[PDB]
Order: sequence, then structure tokens, then C-alpha cells
Amino acid sequence: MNKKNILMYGSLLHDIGKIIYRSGDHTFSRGTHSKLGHQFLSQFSEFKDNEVLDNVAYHHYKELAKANLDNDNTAYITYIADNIASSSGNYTTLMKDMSHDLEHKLSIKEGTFPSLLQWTESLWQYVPDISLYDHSRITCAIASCIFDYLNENNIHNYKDELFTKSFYQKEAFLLLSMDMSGIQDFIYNISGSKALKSLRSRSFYLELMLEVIVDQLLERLELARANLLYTGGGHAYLLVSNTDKVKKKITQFNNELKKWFMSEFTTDLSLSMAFEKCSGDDLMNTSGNYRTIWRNVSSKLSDIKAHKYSAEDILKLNHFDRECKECLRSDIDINDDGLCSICEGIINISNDLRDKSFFVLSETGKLKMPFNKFISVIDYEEAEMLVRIYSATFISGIISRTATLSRQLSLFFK
Amino acid sequence: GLTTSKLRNLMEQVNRLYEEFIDELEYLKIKFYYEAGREKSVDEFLKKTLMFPIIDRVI
Amino acid sequence: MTFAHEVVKSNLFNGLTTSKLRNLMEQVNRLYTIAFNSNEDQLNEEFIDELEYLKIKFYYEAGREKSVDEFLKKTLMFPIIDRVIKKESKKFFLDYCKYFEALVAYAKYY
Amino acid sequence: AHEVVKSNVKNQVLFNGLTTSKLRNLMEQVNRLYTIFIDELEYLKIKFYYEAGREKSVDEFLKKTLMFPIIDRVIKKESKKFFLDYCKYFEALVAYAKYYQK
Amino acid sequence: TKVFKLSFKTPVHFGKKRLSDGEMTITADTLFSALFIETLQLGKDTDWLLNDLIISDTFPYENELYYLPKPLIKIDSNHKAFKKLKYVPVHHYNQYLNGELSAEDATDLNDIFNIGYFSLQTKVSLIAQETDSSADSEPYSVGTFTFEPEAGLYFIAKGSEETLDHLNNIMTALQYSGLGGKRNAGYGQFEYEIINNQQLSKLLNQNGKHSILLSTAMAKKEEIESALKEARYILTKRSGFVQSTNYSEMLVKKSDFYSFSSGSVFKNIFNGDIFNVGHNGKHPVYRYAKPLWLEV
Amino acid sequence: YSKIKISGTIEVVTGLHIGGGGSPVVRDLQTKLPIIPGSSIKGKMRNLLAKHFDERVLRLFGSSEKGNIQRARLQISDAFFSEKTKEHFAQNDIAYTETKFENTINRLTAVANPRQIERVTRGSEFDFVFIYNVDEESQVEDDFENIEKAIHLLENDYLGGGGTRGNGRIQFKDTNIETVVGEYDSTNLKIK
Amino acid sequence: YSKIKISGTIEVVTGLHIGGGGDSPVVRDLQTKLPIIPGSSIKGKMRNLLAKHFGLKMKQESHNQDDERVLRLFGSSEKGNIQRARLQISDAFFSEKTKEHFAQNDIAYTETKFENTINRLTAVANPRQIERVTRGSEFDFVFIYNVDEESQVEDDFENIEKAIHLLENDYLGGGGTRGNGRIQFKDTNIETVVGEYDSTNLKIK
Amino acid sequence: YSKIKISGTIEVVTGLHIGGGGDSPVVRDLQTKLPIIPGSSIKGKMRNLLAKHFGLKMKQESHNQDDERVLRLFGSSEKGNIQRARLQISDAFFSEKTKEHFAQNDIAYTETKFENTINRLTAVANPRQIERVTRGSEFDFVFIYNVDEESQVEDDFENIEKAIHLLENDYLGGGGTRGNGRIQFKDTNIETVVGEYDSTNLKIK
Amino acid sequence: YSKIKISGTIEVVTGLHIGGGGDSPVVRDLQTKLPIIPGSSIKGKMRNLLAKHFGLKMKQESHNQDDERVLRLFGSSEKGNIQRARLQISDAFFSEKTKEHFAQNDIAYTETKFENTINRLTAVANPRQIERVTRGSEFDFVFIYNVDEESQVEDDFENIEKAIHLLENDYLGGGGTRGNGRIQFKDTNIETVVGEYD
RNA sequence: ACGAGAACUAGUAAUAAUUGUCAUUUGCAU
RNA sequence: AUGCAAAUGAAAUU
Repeated sequence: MNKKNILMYGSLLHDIGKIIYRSGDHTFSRGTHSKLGHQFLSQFSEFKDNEVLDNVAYHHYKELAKANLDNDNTAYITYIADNIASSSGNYTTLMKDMSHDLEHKLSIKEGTFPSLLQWTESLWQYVPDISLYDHSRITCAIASCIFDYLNENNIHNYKDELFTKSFYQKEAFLLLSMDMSGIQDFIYNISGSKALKSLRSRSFYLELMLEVIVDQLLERLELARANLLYTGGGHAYLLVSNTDKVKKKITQFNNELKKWFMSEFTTDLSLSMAFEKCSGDDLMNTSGNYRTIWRNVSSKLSDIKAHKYSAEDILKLNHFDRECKECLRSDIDINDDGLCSICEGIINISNDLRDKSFFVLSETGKLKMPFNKFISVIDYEEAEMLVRIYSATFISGIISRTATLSRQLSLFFK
Repeated sequence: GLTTSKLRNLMEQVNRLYEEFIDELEYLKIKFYYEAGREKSVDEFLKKTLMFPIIDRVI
Repeated sequence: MTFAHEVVKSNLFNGLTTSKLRNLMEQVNRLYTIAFNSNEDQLNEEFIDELEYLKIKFYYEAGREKSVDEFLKKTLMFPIIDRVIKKESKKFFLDYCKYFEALVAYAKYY
Repeated sequence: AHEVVKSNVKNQVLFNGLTTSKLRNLMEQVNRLYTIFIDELEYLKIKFYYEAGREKSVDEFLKKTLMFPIIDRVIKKESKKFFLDYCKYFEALVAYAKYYQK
Repeated sequence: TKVFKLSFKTPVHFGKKRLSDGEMTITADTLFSALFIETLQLGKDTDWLLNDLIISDTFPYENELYYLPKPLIKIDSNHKAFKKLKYVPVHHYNQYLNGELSAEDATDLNDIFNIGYFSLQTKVSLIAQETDSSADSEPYSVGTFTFEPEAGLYFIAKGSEETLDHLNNIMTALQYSGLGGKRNAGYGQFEYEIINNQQLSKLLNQNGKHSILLSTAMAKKEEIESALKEARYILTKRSGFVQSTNYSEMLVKKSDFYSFSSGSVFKNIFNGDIFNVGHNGKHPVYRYAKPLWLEV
Repeated sequence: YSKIKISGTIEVVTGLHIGGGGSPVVRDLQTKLPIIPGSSIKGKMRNLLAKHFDERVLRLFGSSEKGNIQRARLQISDAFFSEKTKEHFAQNDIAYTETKFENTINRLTAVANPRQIERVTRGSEFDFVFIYNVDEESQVEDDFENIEKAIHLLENDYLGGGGTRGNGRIQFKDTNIETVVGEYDSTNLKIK
Repeated sequence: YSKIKISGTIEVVTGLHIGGGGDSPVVRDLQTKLPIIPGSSIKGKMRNLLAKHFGLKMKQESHNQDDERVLRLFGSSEKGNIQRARLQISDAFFSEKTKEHFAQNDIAYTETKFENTINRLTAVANPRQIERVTRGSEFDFVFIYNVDEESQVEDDFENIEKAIHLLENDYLGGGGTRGNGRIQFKDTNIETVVGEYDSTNLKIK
Repeated sequence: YSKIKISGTIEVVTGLHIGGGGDSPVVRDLQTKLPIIPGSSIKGKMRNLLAKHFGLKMKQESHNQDDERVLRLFGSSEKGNIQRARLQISDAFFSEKTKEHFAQNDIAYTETKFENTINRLTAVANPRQIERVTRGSEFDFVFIYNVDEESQVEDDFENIEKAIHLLENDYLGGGGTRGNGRIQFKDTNIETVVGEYDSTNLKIK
Repeated sequence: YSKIKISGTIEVVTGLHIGGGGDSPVVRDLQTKLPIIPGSSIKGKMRNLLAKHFGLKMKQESHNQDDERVLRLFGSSEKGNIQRARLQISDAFFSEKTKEHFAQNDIAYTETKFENTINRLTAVANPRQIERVTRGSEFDFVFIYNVDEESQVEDDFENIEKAIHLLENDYLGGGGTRGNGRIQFKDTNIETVVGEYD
């Protein structure tokens, strides 16, 4: 297993033992939750990995004090990540349900960490103003950033490197944010007789464009869904590594995205991304500088949308049939019934919306996606046969707690 | 012991009317006095409700 | 206005009573509906003769009794009748009927 | 009608003291004929001559009224309506005569 | 350097993308093209008013207050009420430009921003087979604007005196044709008056380091690279058809054009140009990009 | 290239019902007073003149959707209440609009259903203005001949809805022809 | 394209109570305060009477679907086979000649018939006051005919003639079998106001 | 579809006094000021007469619910039934002949007849004055008949002559118990104004 | 339901003064200028005589409620109960033989009676006039009896016989106390016109 | 050389249907 | 010639 995947699988279950400790009927090690969780997780063939068990059992200062682990052992990172992140029978029922899902639904593979995240999210969403689910996700995201930063900076002796405040003070974290331009005019450019059908499909079309963009981005960076903090409308936020490689790759992906978007509409939708450094000390609400850095990245994003097109871009833009009845745009090339190819695909996806629930990203599909892909519609049996499946308060507030507030708002509105 | 039945002519005349108009109002007061003289209950109704002064006031 | 009230309330007329006008009232009332039946305002000569006989009866009744004589003299009935005959307009006759009726209703009130 | 009686008021005497009591028979005569014949009008004339012979004042009353030519013309007309008009005239004369008395 | 004041007294439709859309202020593309079409209708000589006239976009007015489009400047403080604000009155123009405008003052200014109302009028179309036989009617909706009795739009123009006198002649001729969307349908007639407001002229005659573009402009090929050194600008895709070029109106359409808006700020002035967006046409179709600057 | 301005006043013989609102009637949203929109004028005029027979319509009113482009040579705008009718009604205390209660009769059941419809009060005056932009010197007479018949036809027709059932008749008074831009004489054309 | 105008006057025989207002009043203008005869009432009374003239079946009764020819004169254009109207029935107004006549002779324009509505057993005799336009009043009316088909004019006129005739032996308004609202037609006039079609061979009794 | 007209003359045997307008007036028109007899009371009286001639129950008397054939003849259309009356009744107007006769013989059209009422155990009389039409007067009347069914005329017409008979030995108007309102019918005429039906064997006594 | 007519003649014996036109005239028909006797008079006299003939309580006099037999026979419908008169009384007119006999014999139809008055303690004679209807003349009348119950018909007819008797024994019109009003009945006729019931 | 351009808020249908100004009460005491 | 100048009730159902 790639040590990043070991980090992921350990951190996402780093503080699981609490659910056993408060269970009361499953309290094998009533001394500590760490040893108890280690013992419970030591029962399963799929999760029979040893380093994940070490991670889970070794997330606290006293526990790490005598474990005699190697200088390069992932659990220490989990330590800092945990530090960075900051009736009984029901719990027994949760133990039974989790054992069932672990024996029958969970399996260990390179791409199965999303499965662990999805099931844990299904299960712990209201298990404590902080749920355990948010805690595990944020711990995992922070560990991801930390591990990438230390491996990139040629640092391996983390036990001597960390096991502290100066590392807290190092700007090893990066805030990147994305912004979609033309929500309103692209969503409200309908004049045909299929107003409801077109409208409902265009809204989901834009939403899925955003989701596929974020998925492609996270995949390319080898990063996981834990590091995503909020997506919606057009605003979406990621916490990524503050490394030169990361910044370069961000640049390149941004360039390619802009090239495509110029290739598609040229005005109607455009994406702007902006990134700014921060240190781990700022995420702990040390001096409220967290709101400051957020407002700063907001200001940066607001002030990069001014100069959007360089000289050559516009120079081409000026030097190069009629308007679709349904889609108020002329540039796109119309066909039978005066309807364009993409908007006709919109009509098709609208017709397929009501009866089908799964959407599959593939090479041929029906609708055109950013990175030379397409989106089509399938059924759960068809999905299995194929086996990506898609099924002041912000600022001022009162990372984990604003993240969970955003998640609550999103879940309420969704 | 007043009855609306004893008011009929007066009501009728009102419905009829509802410088010659000044003479019509004078005839109204004439018939008003006549009705008050005919029946004592009508006399009390007209006198105590200030019918004559308001009739003069309108005229 | 109440010109009828002025004379009635002032005087009753040396013993005047309502039945002492019956035929006179009767005669007037007769002419009333007669005056109603005509269409044009111009008074026909037969109606003129009716007016004249009404004047004659007025004088005879005034001579018969002193109290009625005092009423008719004090209410100026004879000059009014003469002017009415002179003018020969129906509307003035209807107004005369209204005035005489006001006199009668008042005199019955007291 | 009124004119003859009011203008015959001489100094006061009316046709030298004419009184309605002396017209009684004449009054009665007209009254009967009012309810209702040429010979009847002739006898009315005869009674007019009779009552004018009874008193000189009555004879003057009938002469100053031009009664006799009026009655002759009534008889000549033979119209009952003119008879009724003459009845109205005689009634007016009697009334005004009553009015202008002692 | 005179300015013209326009009163409408009739509903007028401006249009952005569809007949149901309504706009209150139009850009110098529509106005200048109106000037061009009325000049051609007059049969005048066009060179004089083509490469010698300077025209700005149209801006709304009230009883006695005048308005300019917002400057896209970087103010360092809410970031919301300013966004909710679209126009700036002349009285506090420099106050905003020197930041002497407060949040409550902006709120008040937005409050006094009632300068007319928008409407959608429904209609039917019985030129269809309802003329012939059984066929349902084809309703549509149109957008119109109605101004309060003391409102309208005003221009700013500058140039030589002969050009300006010709401009006055063109303005008289145009006052009886239209200036909007569905003009021939009963929308968009107006009467003009020429007024010289001292304060507006004084604002026009300042001197500074920045520049505020009051028209629709687009730099030529060879200077833009020097024009865009430090800027804040907004693009607006200008598309649409043309009048009296080729056979089919549906077949004829101006090539898409991209241009700077009327709130942009620049360091290095550029003189613009009238750019042809014509192709497969019997005459060139000109789009206006020549800047009228406010230097403060 | 000159401009002819054609103005006048028009009377409401029988109640009128444009009523895009319905069943209410078209108005202005602040003055709360009726208008008669110029599109409706145009539609009725187009219908009548076309039913009269084409090239004269297309030139007069403009189509430019049939493979050729012609610009409309006539502009019609809205009309409004005159001051004269306004003061006349205000002094005499007459409301501007009438409300008629109607009924619909079912057969074989003979039950009655009510209706409630607004109409213009009869006799009112509207002031109107048309503009004719002369682009062709040797045709305007014929064009004005057409416009003559236009009002003449509309003279014996109705405006708005329910016209056959007995409302919408209008009248035209006080027509004058004036030139205000250009140097073309306007003293020989006539509109009734 | 010719339009034909018919002008004439309607004379009240006996009291008329159209009465769209509801003291059981009659419709009145707000400019002159005079009796009026609404066109929708005249048009629909003629329409119903001419429909019930010919065949009017129960299925025909159900949907207000009627004879093709009366449908031609009055227009239906409801479902499928559209037929746009052909007769615009204009109104009648209280004439000024009778206005002068009555003003001279001092006659009001409206009478108030006082009646009774007795029942059985209880026999509640409720007094009533119905307002009516006094007889002798005259109204002026105009009708408009569009010639959608030349050769069909005569029969069209023929048909409306029958309508005139039938209405002359019938009533308008309410309380019809109780006596109210009999009318007569007088002093007709037919003229093709617009167009080139001669209207000499026409007559309307 | 046809309309059968019944024309004739009402001769008033003794006094007649409607007095809807009320010393105590009669109902009179305004254009000529001559007395008239409305259709309304005529209809109500004949209807109650023919109802009593046939069945009339207490539950029937409760809410004017009557026998079926009388309902067909006079129309109810209340109990969810389609029943429009087939009989239209006119008002009756003072005729030309009678007015001429009273002109050429100098007889007024109206008498004011005085009545007395004697209170019990008081022997004090209260006088009244009632305006009534002088005898010998005649009015004209016209009746209108609707043929809703071809097999339903004569029997209803039989009833109608029966109804007429019930009127001829009864009173139309007020106070008939005291001897006024006796009427008679003369000069009946039966014509079909509109249609293709025969009115030759049809008679009403 | 049925109708039975009653036809007959009333003969005047004394003076007859009805004077509805009231120096003191008699009612006259304007189509004939002859006096008549109102149906109201016959009905009112009859009703009074029969009410006196039956129970006449002081309270019933105050409330004008009539005896149930009289109330049914002539109708009251005044106490809130529906009560339609079963009997109809009309006016009455001169007979042809009456007029012929009077015209042939040169005998007038009205008699002028002077009424001389003597005042107590004063003896002042002021003559009065009154007109009377000539005795020996006969009038023809008509009553109508409508059948609503087939059994009580005989009771009503017997009560009508009592009516005729009492009216013959009393006075009709004015001047009753001083000797005007004595009339008699002759030639009573019963002949049903409508119905099968006789 | 103006998101332009052609575009009657139409067309069918009414206050309809049943209901009695009637029920009693003397032109008459002196 | 003399008393008499009125008396009492009463919108419905679609």
C-alpha cells in the first residue's frame, strides 16, 4: 500500500475507538479508546493491515510516548493532524451495523478510500457541536497536506522534525478557491416551449460541470475528497499543499481549463482560481487570522477577475449558424429544428433526468465534459455491470467548525 | 303605539322627492303638519325627533 | 314662508270651525281633480266659469256667516281668486290649491 | 252678472230695497225648471211678468238685467245648454243681490 | 463641447438579448449607429461626422440630478451596498472618487434611484392562419420602460463647430424617428434641448492621473499591449443583426465583438477606432470604439 | 427627405375595450387612466387595409421577414386623454370608465352565469399623432390615399374585443397636416 | 370590401325592463342618464330565437351548436371549424326628438309599476316596485354587416328579416309572459357605407 | 314552431279598481293618462283559478307547487325541470271606441265613490273615497301562445276556455267580495301569427 | 267545485235613500243616469243583521272578529287565517218593466221631501230637502255561491234564508229610523251554472 | 451600418327563470 | 241644515 493510502485509511479511522468506548457493551479496553479501537479493528481480514492499526492506536501524546516507532512512521503526522484539527444501546447497534458494513461492504484497495469516507459519512453524521465524521475528514485532509509537504521538502525524520510550534508557524498550507463566472446568463437564456425541461437540465448540467472539474482536479493532484471543504453555486474551496510542485500543477491545470473554456463559449462561463499561503497556526483560531486569510483570498479572487484575458487571447477572440430558439446563443452551430448539438444533448439529458438516477463519466457518453470526456445516464444494474458515479456567516462565524457549518447548510439546502 | 303603516303617505312623498322644489318642500311640510294633526303617535314622532326644524333647515 | 300659519296663529277667527268650510273645501277639491285632468296650461272657458261660480259661492258663504267672512277677508281670498282668474294659468291655480290647503290643514291643527 | 248688481247699488238701496224673499216664487220657478217644454218657458215668462207687476222694484230689477230679451233669445235657441247657462246667470244675479243688502 | 437632453413621453424598448428584455440606458453603438442611419436618411456627407465626432454613452437624469456610470476603482475599506449601487450622481462624484462617500450615504443614494419602471405587455399574432382557418394565436410578450415626467437620458459630444452644427441638424432630424428597440411599433420618440450645466462641464475639464472611459472603446492592434499594463475593465459581447445589407435579415448578423464597458479605468490612454465587423455584405458595417475620457 | 406630422383627436362613440390586462382594461400604471396602445391601432389598420385587397402594406407598415427588408415608413405612437374631455368630465362629475354586468344562457338547462366587463365611457376624446418620413417624392400621395381609406375603414369598424356585440365604435375629428422638418409642402393632403 | 349600415328606430310598445343594474333599475349611461338598449341583449335574443326556429336537437342544445346559417350570420368560431362574425350589432340610444317632445309636454322617462307577489296558503302578498321605460320613448339603432361572400348576402338579409319579424311578435327584457317589453321597429334605413355593392334591392320590414 | 294569438275585449260589468299606484288612485299610464289593466294580476288570478279547479294540497299550497298540466301551461322551471311558459299575457289598455263614446256623451272616465265603515258598539262612521272606473268601459287584450309540442295544444286550450269561464263568474281586481271586478270577454279571435298551423277548429268560450 | 247563481228581485215599499254621491243626491250610474243600490250596502246590512242575530260579545265587537258561521259565509281573513268568502254580492239595477211602467204613467223616479224642523224653546222652521227612490219600483240582483264542501251547502242555504227574512224585516240605506229602507224580496231563483251539484 | 426584424388581448355567448297590489271593513247616527 | 277626510295587513327561489 502506498504510504499516502496508509495515511488516509489510518487517519479516517484514527479516533474510531470513542464509538466503542461510549458503547459500554463493547468496552474491551476500558482504559483508553486507542487500545480499544486497535483491538476491534484487529478482527477483520480486509483491514488486516498493521500500519493502519498502529496509526489508530497511536494518535495521542501518551500513546506515542513509548511506542518506540521509527523516525519515519505515518502515525506521528496523524498526531499533528489531530492537534491541527481541533442511550448506550444505540452505540452497540452502531457497532453491529459497522461490523456488518465492514465484513460485507468495505474492502481495501487503492481507490476504496472514497468508499470508507462514504460509509463513515453515512454512519457518523450526528455522532459528536462537532460530529465525529467531520473530525475524521478534517484530520485526514490535514494529514494529507502535511504528508505531501514533508515528503516534498525532503524531510523524513518527522519524529525529530515534529515530536513543534515553529512547524505550526511554517506556511505549509495553501488555500485555493474556484469561481464560475456566468451562472446567471447561462441559466437564464431560455426562450423555447420546453422551459421547465431545459431549465432543470441546464441547472444540473452546470452543477455536474463543477463537480467533474473538482473531481478531475483532485485526482490529478493525487489528493482525496477529504481536502474538499465546500462546493456549490460556483464557489468551491480546497486546502492543498504549499509546495512548488503543487503550485506548478495548479497553474498548468488552470491554463488547460482556460484553453478549453475559450474553446467552448468564450464568454458565457469562465472559471477563476486563486491561491494564497497560510500556516497551521492560523487554522487553530490563534489570533482570528483565519478570517483574515479568508478575506484576503476573497480579495485576491475579486481582484484577479479584473484582468481576465491577455493580449494574444483577445487578439484571437476578435479575428475568427443562427441563434438556437431554445438556447439564446448564436455562436454554437445549430441543426434540425434550429437547435444546437450541446443544447440538444441538454434536451436528451432532461428527458433522461426523471427516470434514471445514476450518471456515468466515460469516453463517449452524451454530454461534453471538460477534459475530453462525456456524461451519460445508466441504471444501478447497469452501473454494477460497468463497475465515476454521481447519484457574514461564511466569514465572521462565531477550519473544522466553519467546514461543518457549511456542510450543515449544504445538507439542509440539498 | 306608532305604526309604520300610518307613515305611508309621508314615505311615499319622500320617495317622490328623493324654486319649484322649494314649493315641493313647503308642500312636504304642509302634509307633515297634516299627518301630525291626524294622529297623536305621528305627532310625537315628528316633534320629539326634531323633524320640523330639520325640514326648515333643509328648505 | 308659512303665510297660511301667520293668519291662523294670529287669530279662532271669531269662532271658526273646520266644518264651516266643507262645501267650500269640497268645491275647491272638485276643481283640483278637474284642474288635474286638463293637459294644457291654458284654462278653458268652462273652467273659467267654474272659477267664477266658486267666487260666487265664496261671497255667498261669507255673507251667510260672519266668522267665515272674517276668515276670507283676512286671508285675502277674494283678491287672490280674482288674480287667479285674470292670469288663467294652471300652475298658479295649483299653487293656490296648495295655499288654501295649508290654510285648511293649519286651521284643523288649531 | 256681478257688474249689474254692484252698479245698481243706489243711495243704501238695491233696486230700491229689493229683497230675496220677493224672489222666492221666481226662485222656485227656476228651481223646478232647473231639475228638468217650450210652453213651460212661456209660463216662466208669464211668471216673470207677474212678479214684475207685483213690485215696481222687481220690475226695475228685471228691466235693468235685460232679462226679457235674454229669455226671448233662450226660447228662440231652444237649446237646453243655453238654458243651463241662463240658469247660472240667474243664480249669479240672485247671489250678488243677496250679497248687496241691508 | 455641448450636451443634449432628451425627454421621451412615450414608452420605449431597448433590448439586450430577447424581446422580453428591457434596458434603461443604451451604449454609443446604438446611438452612434442611429446618428449614422439618420445621416444617411438625410443624404448628408458622412465623412465629417464619422472621423471627427466624439460621442459618449447615454446616461439617465432626474428633475435636476445627473448620473454617471460607476467607476471600477479599487477602494480599500461591506463590499455589498457599493455592488448594489449602479450609478453615481454628479454631486458626490469626486467624493466617491476620493472615498468621501459612506455606507449610509450610498444607501440614501440607492433610495433616490427610482427613475422609471419596467413593464411586460402581452400581445397576440393573428397574421397567422387565424386569417385562413382554425389555428391558435401566437402570443408574445414585450418589455417597455416608462419614465417619470421629469426623467430621460443625456449625451456628451465634443468636436469642431461645423461638426457640432451638423450634429444639431442630425439631432433635429432624428427627434422624429426613433431611438430604441421596437421603434416603429409605437415606442421611442423624444424631444431634445441643449443645456450647458456648469458643474458637469467642470467635471469634464479636470486633469489627473487615471482615466474613466465614458463610451464603448476598444484599442487598436498595436497599442493594446501598452494599453493593458494596469487596468480594471469589463468585456461585453456585442452581437446583433444589421439593417439594409443583404437579402435575408436572418442570414445577416454582425460578427461577435468584444469591448470594454463604461466603468473601466486605464493608465495609458489609447485612441480607438471604428472597427468593421462586416463580412459578406454589400457595404461595411462600422462599430464604434473611440473613447471619451474623464481624467480624475 | 422631409417629415410630415399628422395629428388630431378621436371620440368614443360606444364603449371601448382594449384590455390587455384581462376583465380589466389597459391603462397607465401611475396616472391610472386608459390608453389605446399604438400596436392595436397598427394591428387593426393592417388587418383592414390588407383585407381591402400586398406591396402597399409592406411599404406602409413594414414586414422585412419575407426574404426582403423594407423599413416601416409610418410611425404610430400611443394616444391619451385630452385636457378638454378631462375638465368636461371632472366638472360634470362623470366617472371615466363604465362597468357592465353581462350574462350567459345555457340551453337545455336554462341557468344563467354572470359576467363583469369594463368599457370606456362614451364620448371621450383622445389626442393622437402620426409621423410619415418621406423617402420617395413621387409616391406619398398614393400612400396618403391609402391612409385616407385607412381611417375611413376604421370609421365604420370597432377597436378591441366584443366589437360585433356592439361596442368599440370610434370617431376622428380635428385633422391637420403640417411639415416640420424638410422643405416639402403639406397643404394639399387631407385626412377625414 | 364593402360594409353595409342599417339605421332605424325602436319604439317601446309597453314598459321595458332590460335592467342589467340589478330598485330593479334599467341600464343607464353615465353621460346623459337616459335609457339604453344593450346590443348583446338584442343580438343574443335574435340568435336564440333563430336557433330555436329550425332544428335544435338535445345534442345541439348541449353545446350551443346551432344551424350552419345562423352560425354564419352571428359567428361561432369556438372549436375546430372557425367562423368569424359577420354582423356587428350596434346599440340604440335614447333619441333627442322624443327628448324634446317629452320635455315640452312634461313626461318623465321612467314609470315605477307597483305590483304584488302573493303565494298560496300563507299567501304572503309581498309588494313590488319595478322600474320601466315609459311607452312612447324611441331609440336610435344601427347595425353593421360585412360581406364575407357576395352571393350569400340576400339569404343573409332574408334570414335577419325573419329575425326582425319574429322579434316583433315577442319580447325583450324580463317578465316576458307577464306582459313587459314588447317593441316595434320603425323608419329603417339600409346603406352600404363602404364599398361598391348596391343596396337598393334591400328592404327590412 | 308557431305562435297562436288570441285577441279580444274586456267589458267591465261593474266597477274595477286595481289601484297599484296608491285619494286612492288607479293604475294609469303617463303618455295618455287613460286607465289600463296589466297582464300581471290577470296571470296570477287565472293561475290560482285553474290550480283550485284541479288538485291543491296543503303541502302543495306550502311553496307554490302545483299540478303538472297547469305547470306545463304556465311554466315553473324551479324543481330542476325545464318548463318555460307557453302563454304570454299582455296588459289591457283603454280602447279608442270607449274613449270616443265617453267624449261624445260627456261622461268622465272615473268615479270617486264614498264608502262608510261602522265601528262596533260605537256607531261612529269612518268615511273613505275610492276611485273606480265607470261602468261600460272596455279594454283590449292580446294573448300569445307557444306550441312546444304538437300533441299538446287542444287540451290546454280546453283548460284555457274553462279558465275563462271561471273568470267570467268571478272578479279581477280588488274587493270583489263587495261587488266590483266583474268582467266579461267579447270578440275572441284566434290566429297563428307565425308558423304553419291551423286555428280553425280551436275555440275559447 | 261548483257555482250556483242566486237571482231575484227586491221591491221598494218606503222611501229609499242611499246617497253615496252625497242638496242630498243619490248615487247614479253615469252610463244611465239612474240610481242604484250598492252591493256594499246589501252585504254590509246583511252582515250586521246576521252578526246581531248570532253571538255578539263586547270583546268580539272590540276585536271585529265575526261569528264562525258569518265569518265562513262572507269571509273575514283578518285574524291571520285564510278565509275566502263563499258568497258574492253585486249591485242591483232597475227592471225593464219598472222603467216602462213609470214612463208610461208619467211618474218620476225621485221624490223631494221637505223636512221641517222645530227647535225647542225657539220653534224656528228651517226647511231641509231630501230625495227618495220611488216606492213601487223593483230592482234585479245577482248573488253567487261557490261550492267548496258538498255537505254544508244546505246549512249555508238555510242561513241565507234567515238572511233574506231578516233583511225583509229591516231597513236598507239612509233614513231607516224615520221610515226609509223597508224592502221585500220576490221571484227568488236558484239554478246552478257550473258543476254537476245542484 | 440600433437583439434588428414582420405581430388587432382575439373569437362564441346577456340579468335570463317563477311569482295576483290583493284580503276584510254599510254615505251613514241628529 | 248638522258630524264626518283614510285603516289594516303584507322581494322570494335558481
